[PDB]
Order: sequence, then C-alpha cells, then structure tokens
Amino acid sequence: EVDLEVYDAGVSATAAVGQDATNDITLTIEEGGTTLSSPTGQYVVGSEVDINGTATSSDSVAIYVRDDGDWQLLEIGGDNEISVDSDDTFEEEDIALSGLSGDGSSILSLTGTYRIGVIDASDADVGGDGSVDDSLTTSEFTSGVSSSNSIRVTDQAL
Amino acid sequence: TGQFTTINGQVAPVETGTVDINGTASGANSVLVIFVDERGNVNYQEVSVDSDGTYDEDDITVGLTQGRVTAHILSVGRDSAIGDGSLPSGPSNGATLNDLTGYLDTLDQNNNNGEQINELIASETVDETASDDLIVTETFRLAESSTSIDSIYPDAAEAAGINPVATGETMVIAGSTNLKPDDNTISIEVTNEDGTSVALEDTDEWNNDGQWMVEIDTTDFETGTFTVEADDGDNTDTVNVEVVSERED
Repeated sequence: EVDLEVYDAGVSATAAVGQDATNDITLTIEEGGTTLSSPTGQYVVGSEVDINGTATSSDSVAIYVRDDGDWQLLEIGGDNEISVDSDDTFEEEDIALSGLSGDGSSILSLTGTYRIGVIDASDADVGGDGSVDDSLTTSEFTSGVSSSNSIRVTDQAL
Repeated sequence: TGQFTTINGQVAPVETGTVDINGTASGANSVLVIFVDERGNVNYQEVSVDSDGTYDEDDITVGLTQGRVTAHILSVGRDSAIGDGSLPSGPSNGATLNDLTGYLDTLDQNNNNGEQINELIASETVDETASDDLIVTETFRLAESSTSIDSIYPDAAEAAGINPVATGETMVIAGSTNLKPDDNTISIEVTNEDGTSVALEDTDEWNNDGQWMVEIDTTDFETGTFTVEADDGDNTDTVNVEVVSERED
C-alpha cells in the first residue's frame, strides 16, 4: 500500500517532515500477470502453433523452454520479441516450435513432458545490450515477471 | 493466530519455494513473518491485515538454503512498539515492524549460528519481561523436490503396495509428492513389453497429506507385465505390475 500526503499552504519542504498531513490517499502496487494460453497441454512434434497470451505491463516478451536445467532461449525469429496491444494482449502467427533453428527448439524435439514460460523485457540480456540473448537460470527467470505452464510433446502419425 | 501450509512438512523447490499463511490478528495493523535457516540467513515480509483481523497472504517465496527452516510471525502488541523499543541498533520507542527489519539485516551479515538467531530473536523481542508482543512458532524442513509411487492395487481392499490387477476393472495407484497441489501436476505412463503406451492420465490436485491417486481403466488391457512411469519435470519413478485374466481369492 502506497500513500500520498498533502500539507497546508505556505509550509516549507524541510519543515513539513514532522507536521501531520491535512489529507491522504492510498493505492496498491502489484505486478501484472503475463501468461501463455495456446502452447499448453499437448503438442505434436514438428507441428506449428501460434503464441497466445496476455501481458498487462510489458513491451517485449520472450519464450523459454526448460528441462532438468537451464531455460534455453527459443529463437522465435524477428527480434525475439512480441509487442503488446492496448488490450494487454500479445499474439504471434503459427510457429513450428521444433522446426525453428536454435538449441532451445532442440529440447522439444524429443518426446517427453517439459515446461515452457514467457518473460517480459525486464531481462534485457540480464543487464547490457537491449536484446534478449541469454539462457536465464531458474533464479533469473523467476526473479522477473514471468509465468510457466506444463507442456508435453506427442509423436506425429499421418 | 497463524498457520503454515506444508505439503509434507517440507517445501519441495529449494530455488523457488512457496508457502501460504493465514490466521486471525485482531487489533493489529500489520504482521511480519521471518524465515531463518540453520546457517543464519534471514528473509522477512510484512503482511497487511484487513479490517476484521483476518490476514491471508499466499505464494510467499523463500530464498533460503536447503536444510531446516524455522518460521516466526511477529505482531506488535498494545504498545505498537517492538517489545520495549530497546533495539540494539534502532532508536528508542520508535521500534516498529519496519524498524526491526533494519535490525534483521545486521543479523545475517555477522557470522551467527541459526540457533543463535532463535535465542536472539526471542530474547530481544518476546523474552523481555516488559514486552507485550506475541509470536507463534512453526518449523519445516526445506528439502528438494521428490516424487514416488507408494501403492498400486485394484478397487479391492489392500494397502501393501503391489497387487495383480485383472483386466476390465479400474485400478487405483497412490504415490507421494512434495510439490504444490495446484501449480504442478503428475503425469503417468503405462507401457507394454515393447514400448506401446496404453494409458496416460494426469492429476493436479491433492490435499496437504501429500497423497495423490490416479485412476486408469483396464478395459482393453492384455495380461502380462506393464510398466508404470510418473514424472513431474524432475526425477522419474518407475514401477512394474502384473496383469492377469482373473485373480485368486
């Protein structure tokens, strides 16, 4: 909870530290939920799917995949980010997760149950150039605003 | 009044822990909770209690080390001062919850035993004879994530752990876990003698007892030996059960 205190007219800045406020107003500060919707539940290996989700307070978002270790970055392509509209919603076209180049995609190639999460631009190369180019660990991924959901890949039969 | 939600008396993810706190704190404006381990690391957080004195703060992360962690809940009493206001480094009578946090920062900096912090925290705030503040004590072993399968048996009455299951009747499987009941899930796999999966079920709910049960049907199953596999993104446990046309009774 965050408060704002006003003071009577003519009071000085230094002398206003001790005098009580004439009135007040309070507001609450939390962090917005940035979650994914479509890459959840099931995924056929080699298939293409869109990236669907929402982000209340975000400008650039990145998608990471984890399996018994580091969160390997998934190279979605252009600028490795997705913009967010005024409706606090971000979307991407149909992307083949395993098809795309990068070591992040290589984890999802093999059949199993994994985890996929999204993170805001708060990383920014964990400090440095304005680009998402790292493999954030558990502490780094969790420290910023993020969310992850369980995903498993199934085999493809024509 | 306070409470701590432990899946089995432990918190599974050491890197990113999570506990739920709720209780009744009538007459107070804020409540402070502190976590200290055996080494002596301290983590604190303040909780804004609502008007009717029923505070409930959920998903509290713990950034301590693996081992045993004891938890305390602080509440300023009538004086609205931490105890008598006699902080070793803080001012006199201005000892609030935020003021005591500054004293906590000095505790972990010095090479102090975790047990010493228990003596210091109780002595400086509660053990003082003129103190009016109240605390509650709770402990839990901060361990790593672990999942295992305990008992597999049909709808009959059995608790040994292993029981042949006749096809056509549903069989229950029971295992133990330390993960969060909702934020995680357990996926099962049943495979035959040559890697033909036949069943796949998942559960994402279980009470604070730690026991989870998964239901799979045996309508189209074939007699023989079948492999049961359960994973949660961590170490995977495997158990084998036999399938028979009819059982002996």
